[PDB]
Amino acid sequence: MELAVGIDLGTTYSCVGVFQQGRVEILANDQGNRTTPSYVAFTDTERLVGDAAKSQAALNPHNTVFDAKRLIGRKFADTTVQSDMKHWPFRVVSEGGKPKVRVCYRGEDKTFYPEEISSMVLSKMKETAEAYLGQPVKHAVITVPAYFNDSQRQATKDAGAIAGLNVLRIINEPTAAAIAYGLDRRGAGERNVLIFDLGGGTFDVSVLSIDAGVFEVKATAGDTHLGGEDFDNRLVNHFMEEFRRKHGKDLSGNKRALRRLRTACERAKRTLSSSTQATLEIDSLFEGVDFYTSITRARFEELCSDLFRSTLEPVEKALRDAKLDKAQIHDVVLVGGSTRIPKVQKLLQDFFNGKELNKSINPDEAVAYGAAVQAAVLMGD
Ligand SMILES: Nc1ncnc2c1ncn2[C@@H]1O[C@H](COP(=O)(O)OP(=O)(O)O)[C@@H](O)[C@H]1O
Ligand SMILES: [Mg+2]
Repeated sequence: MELAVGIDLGTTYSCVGVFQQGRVEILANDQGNRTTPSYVAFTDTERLVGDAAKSQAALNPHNTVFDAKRLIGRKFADTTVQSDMKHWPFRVVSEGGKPKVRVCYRGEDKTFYPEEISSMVLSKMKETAEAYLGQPVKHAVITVPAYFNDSQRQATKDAGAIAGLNVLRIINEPTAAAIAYGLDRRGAGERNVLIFDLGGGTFDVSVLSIDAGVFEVKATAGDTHLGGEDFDNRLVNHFMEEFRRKHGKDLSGNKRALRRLRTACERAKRTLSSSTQATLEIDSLFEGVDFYTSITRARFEELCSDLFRSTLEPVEKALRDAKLDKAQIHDVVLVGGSTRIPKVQKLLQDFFNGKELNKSINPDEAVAYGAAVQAAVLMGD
């Protein structure tokens, strides 16, 4: 009766599914969400993980950790680590050439390796599954980006082990998304698959060839610093200029106000994926002044148009590297929460001369969904 789970340990949002009784169930968390921010907050009395960690970042910025995936399996001296450090409000230090994050927890100075932070997220996902299933969960498939190296892969497996999971297999995110749609189980014949994965922090284009169930990654392109959080930042800039005009103050040096604004921006952005208009409502944003306004989809689309358009160059480069024409791609699959933006879908579809996109599985859940299938395969006979 033991079920294994599939876990997407994502840069910004993680997700857990289980293959049970015909179907794959993606599990809702402590606040009812099907994805969970990869955030851990250390307070005076609690260690919070996920949504409650993210929501109290405004008030406790130095002890609220995120982006651990960006440190995992790297050295402190790496140029990408030193660059990313300038943008984080939590301290990163060096221990034996390895990054650790430094925080205050229960009034005490503590340091943790990136795999320890990631194990806390994986422990939450494990317990989330246990609450739903009403039984122990001891086995998992965990996904990683196609470009992860061996030491990044081992360090992710260790995060799993530290969380009490026996890791059945570390599989690539784009391969998991293809498995989610059964693309490796369409009989004989090679197929070429393009995975367009636009997440919260990273953009990944992968060209896969599938034959007799064997996956080969033909090409990858993208940008590790393009994702939903950049669309949030465009909205943040728009609304701080609107706050200036409406209320006569610049809030660009008040970190707390900018963080509260960022939260309200991300919500508004999500609403614009299914409505043409969204309100933005924040009590006491700055010096006790409330900020209540709205924005159209069309205006959000203008604000990010260069960013959206830029996602097509990597698609083209990847196809070039794979030595394929776009008409030779059998399947295009939407992955990542940012591919729920209607304009992003229109841009990709027009690029593929009107080809229908695989998007029936919620793009932010597709990786966990394929991992769940794969975990079931590996538990089987
Ligand atoms: N309905 C939506 N419309 C637009 N963006 C969304 C929507 N839902 C989630 N997102 C965004 O998707 C990103 C999270 O992507 P996801 O794939 O879940 O995580 P990750 O990229 O860490 O794997 C965030 O920027 C989030 O705001
Ligand atoms: Mg992802």
